[PDB]
Amino acid sequence: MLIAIEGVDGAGKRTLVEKLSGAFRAAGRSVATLAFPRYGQSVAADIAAEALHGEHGDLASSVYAMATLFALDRAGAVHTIQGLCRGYDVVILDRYVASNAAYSAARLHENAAGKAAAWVQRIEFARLGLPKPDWQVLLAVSAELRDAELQQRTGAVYAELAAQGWGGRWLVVGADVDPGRLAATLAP
Amino acid sequence: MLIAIEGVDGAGKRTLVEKLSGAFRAAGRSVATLAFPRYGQSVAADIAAEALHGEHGDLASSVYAMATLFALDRAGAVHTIQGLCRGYDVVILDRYVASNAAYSAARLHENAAGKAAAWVQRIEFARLGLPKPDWQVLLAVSRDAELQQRTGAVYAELAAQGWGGRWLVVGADVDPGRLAATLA
Ligand SMILES: Cc1cn(C2CCN(Cc3cc(Oc4cccc(Cl)c4)c4ccccc4n3)CC2)c(=O)[nH]c1=O
Ligand SMILES: Cc1cn(C2CCN(Cc3cc(Oc4cccc(Cl)c4)c4ccccc4n3)CC2)c(=O)[nH]c1=O
Ligand SMILES: [Cl-]
Ligand SMILES: [Cl-]
Repeated sequence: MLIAIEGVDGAGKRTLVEKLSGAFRAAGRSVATLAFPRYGQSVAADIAAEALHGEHGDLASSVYAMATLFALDRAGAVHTIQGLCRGYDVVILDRYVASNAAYSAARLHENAAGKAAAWVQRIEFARLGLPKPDWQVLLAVSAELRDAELQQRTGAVYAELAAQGWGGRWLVVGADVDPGRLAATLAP
Repeated sequence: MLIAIEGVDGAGKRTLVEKLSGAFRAAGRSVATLAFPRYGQSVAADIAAEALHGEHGDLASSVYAMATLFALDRAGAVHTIQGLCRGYDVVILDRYVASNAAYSAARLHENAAGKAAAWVQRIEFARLGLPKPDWQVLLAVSRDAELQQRTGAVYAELAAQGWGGRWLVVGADVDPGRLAATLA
């Protein structure tokens, strides 16, 4: 089973991943985790990070150019993801394809029903063949939570993506989620 | 030996590659050829081509975003290039790294000594590890018409600077047998 944990930076995804992993293991389920972007492991991810810090000329000014680098980062991990899914009962990804839909739409002042969100789904799931997650868990935070307005808009798109079932089933949870009850909901 | 053929669209690079290959083969040396971008074989190349036709949102509006895709296209061919260079006497590339310097600078309205050109050399040769060509042949002949003119001038500037290695500047009626003899 493939589970994606989603949310804006600072939401607390990492702690939720650890909480859910322990809950899964406590129930007898093996767990592996993988975090995107793979900074320090993917040239596409590293070029993106560097672009965000003002390097590589005007690269960061293109929303779709940045989204493509993150998509290419995941496309190189597809064999890794499949291997984990074959060896572990649950695979939890800290950020996945929906991250591209949320930030790309937010950067372009669009909503989950907009072009950018639909473009991400087409290119990552349809063309590049990335496995669709069985679950996408949105760790939701408020508007008050670098660029503060971008994170707020990204948060709103996230909720819309979840409400629309973008790419599969979603769960909307808060920070202090009940780990045993959540693992039971995800893996019955 | 690694040879790159450079020039603006319509210069006749494809024809020169074919003529030069036969000259090399006629001289008893094996030849393989590879054309960039690898449209239809690289996701980065296809996304770039599609971006140039108005798809993929704002991707084409970024000079460095386009250059990065062409660099990533070549970066995915780096082992392919190395394999061919180890198996054939001559490897001729239709377009290579210098294309990124020329079109990026020309789009930047900057000369070969500008930032983009130095950025292309840095990211493709140093960082991405693309092999430096033994020869870069500029087919010097002259759809945004003003963009192509600037790209041609930057091309000649790159050749004058020895950008990335030795260059040869040739015209339309170049003698392929004499050119193959000069290269090897
Ligand atoms: C996995 C993924 C992630 N993201 C975003 C990319 C932006 N970060 C935030 C971020 C991340 C940044 O760079 C970082 C942040 C932390 C560590 C490193 Cl090494 C680099 C930024 C740097 C400068 C300015 C703003 C920055 N903002 C959140 C996930 C996408 O847009 N699409 C994706 O597919
Ligand atoms: C290999 C390489 C190539 N180029 C350029 C990219 C642009 N083309 C010209 C071109 C190429 C285009 O797209 C094509 C053209 C022909 C075939 C395909 Cl599949 C796509 C264009 C489409 C619309 C409008 C203008 C277009 N211009 C010349 C090589 C670089 O800038 N850097 C590179 O590294
Ligand atoms: Cl977080
Ligand atoms: Cl040509």
